[PDB]
Amino acid sequence: MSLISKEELIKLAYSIRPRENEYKTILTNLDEYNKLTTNNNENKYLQLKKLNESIDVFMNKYKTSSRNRALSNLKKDILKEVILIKNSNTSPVEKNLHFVWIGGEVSDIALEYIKQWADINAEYNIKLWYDSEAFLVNTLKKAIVESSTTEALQLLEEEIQNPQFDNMKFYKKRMEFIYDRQKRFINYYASQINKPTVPTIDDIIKSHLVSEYNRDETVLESYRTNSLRKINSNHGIDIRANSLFTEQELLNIYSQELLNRGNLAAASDIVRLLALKNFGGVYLDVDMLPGIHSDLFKTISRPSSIGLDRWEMIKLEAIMKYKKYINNYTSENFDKLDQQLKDNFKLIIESKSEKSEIFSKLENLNVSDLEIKIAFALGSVINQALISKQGSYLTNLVIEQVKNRYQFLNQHLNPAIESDNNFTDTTKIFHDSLFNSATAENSMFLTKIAPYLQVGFMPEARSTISLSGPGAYASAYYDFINLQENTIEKTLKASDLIEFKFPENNLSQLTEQEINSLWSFDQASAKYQFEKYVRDYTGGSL
Amino acid sequence: AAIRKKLVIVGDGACGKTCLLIVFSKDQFPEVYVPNVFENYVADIEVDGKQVELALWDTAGQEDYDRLRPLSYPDTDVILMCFSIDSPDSLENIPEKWTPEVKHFCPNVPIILVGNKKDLRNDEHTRRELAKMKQEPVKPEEGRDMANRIGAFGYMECSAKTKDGVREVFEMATRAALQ
Ligand SMILES: O=c1ccn([C@@H]2O[C@H](COP(=O)(O)OP(=O)(O)O[C@H]3O[C@H](CO)[C@@H](O)[C@H](O)[C@H]3O)[C@@H](O)[C@H]2O)c(=O)[nH]1
Ligand SMILES: Nc1nc2c(ncn2[C@@H]2O[C@H](COP(=O)(O)OP(=O)(O)O)[C@@H](O)[C@H]2O)c(=O)[nH]1
Ligand SMILES: [Mg+2]
Ligand SMILES: [Mn+2]
Repeated sequence: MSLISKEELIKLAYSIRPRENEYKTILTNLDEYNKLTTNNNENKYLQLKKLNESIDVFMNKYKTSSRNRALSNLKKDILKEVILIKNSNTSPVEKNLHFVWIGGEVSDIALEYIKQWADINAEYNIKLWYDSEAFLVNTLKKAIVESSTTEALQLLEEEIQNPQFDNMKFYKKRMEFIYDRQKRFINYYASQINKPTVPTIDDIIKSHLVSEYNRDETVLESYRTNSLRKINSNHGIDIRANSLFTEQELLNIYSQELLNRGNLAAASDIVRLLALKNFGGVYLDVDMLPGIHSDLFKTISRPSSIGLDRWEMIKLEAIMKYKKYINNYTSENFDKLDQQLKDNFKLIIESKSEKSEIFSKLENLNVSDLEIKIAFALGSVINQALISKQGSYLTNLVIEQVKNRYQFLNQHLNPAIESDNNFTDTTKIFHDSLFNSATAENSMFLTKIAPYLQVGFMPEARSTISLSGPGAYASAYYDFINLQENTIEKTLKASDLIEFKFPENNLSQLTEQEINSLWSFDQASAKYQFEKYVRDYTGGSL
Repeated sequence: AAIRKKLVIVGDGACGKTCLLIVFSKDQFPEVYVPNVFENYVADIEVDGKQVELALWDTAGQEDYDRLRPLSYPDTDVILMCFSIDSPDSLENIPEKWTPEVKHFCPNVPIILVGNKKDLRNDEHTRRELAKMKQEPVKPEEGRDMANRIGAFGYMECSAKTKDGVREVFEMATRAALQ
């Protein structure tokens, strides 16, 4: 079905005044929508958006118009019409499972997590996306952070021994070296990248590590070829050979995260979007596990002691302890419970003969060609699991949110970076730029992106969320619901958001690997890490 | 409909602002970890016959964000000034850092003094490791006295883990915003 007819709106919006040109446009757009016989949902949505924009133009020019009454009601209709198109006709997603591991050799833990998915869903293609030119990025990051750690320890030699030493002073001091070294690498890269014998990222990294960090070339090449071999044997697919990057702007974003910042999670954020766009299907983080059978442990009642989150962890720990589907999976929390429950579990688990009787199959995940589903945690969105049809409008919206936020970040950050000051002074200039550009529309965003340079190297630096992560997804959701673009801080109500939830029964998020982020850490981990640094620095090594 | 009101939470780092916001907004306390989700806190509440939508703004209490905190302050309707019961140092900073900053940036905005982590006042480990630094947990009279000294609208204790007093905290903040 469609909206109200052209003549119906004329009727409903009758005035003494003659028809203003904006109103003629409104009627034309509404008609064109009604007369539209296109089975393409994107075309329908775009026509609706055009209509909505025309209405807005009218209601903003003639704010006192008597037509505003009806033009407001039609707007309420248009929203209802959006959902109507989304919910009406769904098909299953392309049966692709997308994973990303970039920057080095994929570990066996990740492979085992992927193995679970692939075993349960033998009909789905597994795509482990990697960058064939960037196997040494993690090595370079490791080298930079270790050099910086030693430099900061030696600097505060006289102080780190004091038990009342603030660890933040260590991390702040180290950041200065980290930034210096990042600049040095980037300047070298920028000089090397334009040689006639067009060098790869790995070539430049190798050269830089050999020159500046006393690394062995042969060892580095060995590691690189090993990484390539290992990933190619486990569903590996190269982003550089499948043309995921058509826009230079997206490649620039990806590269700035992969090279300038050494944030592999941010690079992953870009790649997953491009993959879901070009191919479609399901994206999963390497710390995500398939959903547990919906009522496999309903015979076992949760004790009053343990909360829900931990309860679920124990479930996983139990499964891994009696099935050994994944090597070296923890049992810490599972060990801390009485044999009454412990034994009970074992019976239920070992009773089942097939893996399918423990974990859930994805089978057909029915979605609309407009939408993208996202995982939920703490009643908010998180892009660790995604479902999207190829060329979905919403995915393109998210990609647009990312480009937009990177445009604003780079515009405000580039002058400071280029000033070639130390970390503090560059931060000062960047913050000044942010401060100067502050409005009541974007202030919360500026607060979030403020420690962008510190992400990965200092605790509580989680800017990635507001650039390439969940923040962009939430804004794109709001963008879509209200037929908008480039929304910054507007958010939806829960009822409107649950519409895009990743089915709970098809995902296990409380895995051992998830609780330890690979791109950020908190202050407690920073404290523990600093104490370990001091212990190992003072004790010596053999 | 509903009345829109802005709440901003301030206080020392680690005193439990984030967990409190999450507990109130989503009725969930993170027992294990805090996932890297999109941070947005909005809550509907009915107080004194009215229905109010509270926009909860979190802040970083650390000095690193001293110069950025003020971007969150404009158009604030109510401030939750927080301290942790298990951190006397946290309470001592209320009038050293937070009161002048809140006065300078949010003139005439009511302040609710919130003493967080109520469940640690009687905790054994807490008392033990506080005795080493020759300290003891904060008494309610200590907090009440501080509310009167700073001219706060009210004082309330809560425990985000047990959800004890959380509703009362936000209800009191709402009453302060409506006044
Ligand atoms: O060296 C690395 C490190 C990370 N990754 C990728 O980035 C992921 C991030 O996973 P994780 O370390 O668990 O990040 P989270 O802490 O779980 O953060 C969540 O919120 C962030 C907001 O951007 C996202 O980027 C994450 O995808 C999202 O799951 C991994 O799955 C990989 O895909 C790599 O490819 N190479
Ligand atoms: N015992 C107890 N611990 C808490 C409570 N609220 C928070 N915590 C812990 O204190 C830490 C700091 O909490 P957070 O909300 O991040 O404080 P913030 O630094 O002000 O954002 C968290 O890791 C919590 O586990 C509480 O009510 N009781
Ligand atoms: Mg916090
Ligand atoms: Mn994760």
